Amino acid sequence: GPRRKLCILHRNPGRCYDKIPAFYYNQKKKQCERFDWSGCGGNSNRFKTIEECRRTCIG
Amino acid sequence: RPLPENEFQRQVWLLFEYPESSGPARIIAIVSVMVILISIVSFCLETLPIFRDENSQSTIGYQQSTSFTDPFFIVETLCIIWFSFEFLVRFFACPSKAGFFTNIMNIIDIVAIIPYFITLGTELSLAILRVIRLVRVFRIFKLSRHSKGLQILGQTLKASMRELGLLIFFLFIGVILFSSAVYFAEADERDSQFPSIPDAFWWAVVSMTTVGYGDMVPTTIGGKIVGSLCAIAGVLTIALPVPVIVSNFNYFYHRET
Amino acid sequence: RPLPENEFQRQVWLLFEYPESSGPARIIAIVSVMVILISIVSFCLETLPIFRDENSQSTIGYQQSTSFTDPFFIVETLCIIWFSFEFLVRFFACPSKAGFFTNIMNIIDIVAIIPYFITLGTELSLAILRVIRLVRVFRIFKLSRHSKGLQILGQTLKASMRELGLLIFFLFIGVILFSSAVYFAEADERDSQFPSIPDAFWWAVVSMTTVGYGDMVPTTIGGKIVGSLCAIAGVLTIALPVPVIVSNFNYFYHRET
Amino acid sequence: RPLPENEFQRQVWLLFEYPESSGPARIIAIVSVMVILISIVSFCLETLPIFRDENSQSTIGYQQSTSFTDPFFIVETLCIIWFSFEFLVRFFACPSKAGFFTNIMNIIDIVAIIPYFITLGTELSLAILRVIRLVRVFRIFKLSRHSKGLQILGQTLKASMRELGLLIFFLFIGVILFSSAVYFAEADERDSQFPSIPDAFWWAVVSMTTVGYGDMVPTTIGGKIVGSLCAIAGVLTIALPVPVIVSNFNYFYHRET
Amino acid sequence: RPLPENEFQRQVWLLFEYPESSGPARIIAIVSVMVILISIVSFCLETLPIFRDENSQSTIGYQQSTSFTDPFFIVETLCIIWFSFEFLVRFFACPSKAGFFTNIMNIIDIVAIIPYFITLGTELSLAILRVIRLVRVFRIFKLSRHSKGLQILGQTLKASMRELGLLIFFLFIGVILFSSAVYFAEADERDSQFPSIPDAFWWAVVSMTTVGYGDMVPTTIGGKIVGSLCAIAGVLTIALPVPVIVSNFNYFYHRET
Ligand SMILES: [K+]
Ligand SMILES: [K+]
Repeated sequence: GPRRKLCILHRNPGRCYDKIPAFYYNQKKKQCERFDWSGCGGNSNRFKTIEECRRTCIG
Repeated sequence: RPLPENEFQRQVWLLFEYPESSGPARIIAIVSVMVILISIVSFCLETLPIFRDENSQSTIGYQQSTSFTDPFFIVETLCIIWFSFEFLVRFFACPSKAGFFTNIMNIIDIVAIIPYFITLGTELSLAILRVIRLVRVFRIFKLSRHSKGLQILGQTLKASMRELGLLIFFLFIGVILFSSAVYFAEADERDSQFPSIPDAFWWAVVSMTTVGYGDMVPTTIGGKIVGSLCAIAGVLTIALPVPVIVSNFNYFYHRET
Repeated sequence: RPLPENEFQRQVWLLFEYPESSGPARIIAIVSVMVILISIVSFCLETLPIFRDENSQSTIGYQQSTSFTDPFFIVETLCIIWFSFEFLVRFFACPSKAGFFTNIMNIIDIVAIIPYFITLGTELSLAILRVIRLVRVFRIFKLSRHSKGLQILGQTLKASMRELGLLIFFLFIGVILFSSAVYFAEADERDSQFPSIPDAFWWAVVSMTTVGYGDMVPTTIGGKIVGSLCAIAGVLTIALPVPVIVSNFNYFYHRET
Repeated sequence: RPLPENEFQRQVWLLFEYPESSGPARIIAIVSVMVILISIVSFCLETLPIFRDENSQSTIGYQQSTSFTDPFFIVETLCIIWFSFEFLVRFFACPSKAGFFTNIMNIIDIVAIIPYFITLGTELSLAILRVIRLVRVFRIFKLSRHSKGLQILGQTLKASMRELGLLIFFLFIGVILFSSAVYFAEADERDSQFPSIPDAFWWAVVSMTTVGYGDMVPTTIGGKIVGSLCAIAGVLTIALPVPVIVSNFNYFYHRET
Repeated sequence: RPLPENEFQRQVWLLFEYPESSGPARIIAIVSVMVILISIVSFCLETLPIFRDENSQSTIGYQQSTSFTDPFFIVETLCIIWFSFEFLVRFFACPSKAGFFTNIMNIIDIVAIIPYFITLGTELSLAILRVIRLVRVFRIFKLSRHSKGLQILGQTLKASMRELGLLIFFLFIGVILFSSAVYFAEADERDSQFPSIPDAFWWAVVSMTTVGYGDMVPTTIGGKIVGSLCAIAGVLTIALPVPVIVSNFNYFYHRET
């Protein structure tokens, strides 16, 4: 599926040391997956709640 | 460049036509430049959600009322009344009124003046209003009067019409070629990002120009080869007319000095 | 080239060869341009899901039937009939039929004509059909007869074959080098987007051309360094032969005037 | 540029101004270069999370105290002490102290020296400290003294001020035009990527420069047409004055030899 | 270059040095070109997951054993045998043995030949093995013996060393400047994609080169302004030394004829 580049992106935990429970859309799995965000850096393929990730990566 | 010869029309034309002639002419030119800049800033800020949601105010951006409570409407009215005053002065002080409407620098003024009065008249179809609000941005071209670089660019565009047409034609041919190639090379895929050739037109135009938004990307090996060829051919195609256009611009630029 | 001298073949050749010779010749030229444009538009619109889903009609883009209810097949039949009539007239009025097939402008017509008749004969393997429908787009090259810019571009490509080959060779060398570098620099990673060097070929061609889709992006520090070097080397290797190709194009472009 | 003639100021001026004069002058030049790059590396590394989290140290990047436990503070204070020593030597050995503060190469030294002492006086408003720590990066321009190509680049920028301003003006006009077009073409969409024209400025600036970040991308057909037009107009506008600036740079580059 | 004069060393040297001299020399050149291409294809295909997973086999890409069951090892052994035979014959037939190891082509041959023998000796630290595998891609530079365009590019790179260094220096300065600017402009956000200046180096190199991957994008308004400045300044910085390098390439390119 060709959504925003926000969706065609790989998970980037960041450069800090934390385990923030974020949700990112994996295109390889064609679905949203939970991951640990370090709290800094990362990319636009990061969401707080799975509802918004499913909203603006699937429709 | 003859004067009006009315002994008062000539003075007004000198004041409103040659900024370097006198101090008041320079003041008028600076005031006009600031008015155009203020109009552009107001037009850009009209779309901000802060004012758009917390407001009629969405169809045209401002509310036309006798009270005139909206600051954006007040600013637009002031800019439009200044534009109309300047245009009327130029039309009433132009030595050749018959040839006044031939200069594109005056057609710019008419185009920048009309939409406000069109909305005012219709206040006392929805896409038409959006088109009017879109053409309301053409007052940014009113800076060509006070900018020599903009006039040089306009002359370059007028002189390089054939090269621009050739660039458009070449880009269209390449876009058709590579859109067809990428649609047919990535057609037998459920996850293919190219629903059709007209949809692949977007990918072609962004790949030939090296913009590459990444929204549409080939997936199969044939699609990857087609995309690489598209990028290379787009670089070449854009690089072909650009030196001619640049030579035209350079000739028109160093001519003034 | 001389007229056929048959007193009837010469008239048809002048009618179908020199648009500026007479008014009917200009009419025929405009008709041919419009027919080519209509064919391109129909070919591009045959792929829209509005018609493709509401349908044979997907593998070939049209349904061959005596009733001919499908508008796309009707348009394609009319375009192919016009192309065949024009080709037959030009081949029967060509003074030198021996040298008729050497010209690339007639090879273009033959290539644009064949796919329709090949599918018609097949009606009376699936990748073959896809390849045929892909080469069906070459009727856009039929505009080269009515446009001088496309002829200039063709002559430029013919003259700049060595520079084009040099550009392709340099691109291939850089692609191999940077694909190997980015694969080995980002190999010990679970989330690596470069499973192999042939997979990194796409990243290399995208980076060197500076399209930058972002689908494959380096993550390790060595990967970032390799990517920056790849961008720089791709810019340089594109900019090396493009000025020569541009000079060839400009020489062929100003030669007409 | 004559010697000071004081019989002692001349020796110091020659030592600290002309590296080729003697071996000690060359070693002083190398020491200054190494100190400048050491300061650059320390400034860049102070921002890494490894040292930032395991640390005030976040607002300024160092801890000012008599103990001087922080290695980054030690490196920064050594670099600043070397910069101050060099600046004091150059100011006390300059034959024309009145004209000393006119050269840009000394303004650069003063700018690279001030922020450390400003912070020291403050520790002896939060955004002010952040902007001061930002302008702390201007010691990268101290390499212009030891680098000829940087001086040629500076002279080129000084000579091409009008062309740079013209490029900025043209980019601004195109950005406003295409931001307005892309906002109004894609405004009636429930989930639109352009909240307003000022936000569409980002898409315009990344499309004209052909960077194409992909965060903002048009969706509707009108938006895609506007995007292609924006790409073409941006590449043309960028290519307009780049050859002039390049000619200026080449003239200044071949002027030395 | 003088002939060997031994009446048998001269014949072998002519056979293995000048392809146009005789038919056997031409077929030897063709065989060498095909062997180099086969070696490159095998090196690239060794990394495919189909063979890598279904198999030393991943550290080096081939299994070194007496049986030699792995096809990749067989192909690599044959290519290395041909390279060794060619190099040994050239070294034994070179008229000037003292000056033989000064030509860049023989150094390229030795670099392309070492890693296989190093791995064979080791079979008789893991990053060392990865570096040895990575430097096995330098046999793509063995094509410079049979390609004149590659030799022209090499001479251009040798002649344009100062311009390449100036481009690298300017890019580094701009990268440091814009990385600091975008880190400090986009620091007071949790959604900030720039954790530090060394990480912002990636964004700077991507934006200055007009690649625009989109993995790192500014969010704050100051970040957007810094990104605009980064794009424009990167375009200018790349465009400054490129015309000089292109002029050098054209001079070395048309010097052949
Ligand atoms: K992109
Ligand atoms: K790009």
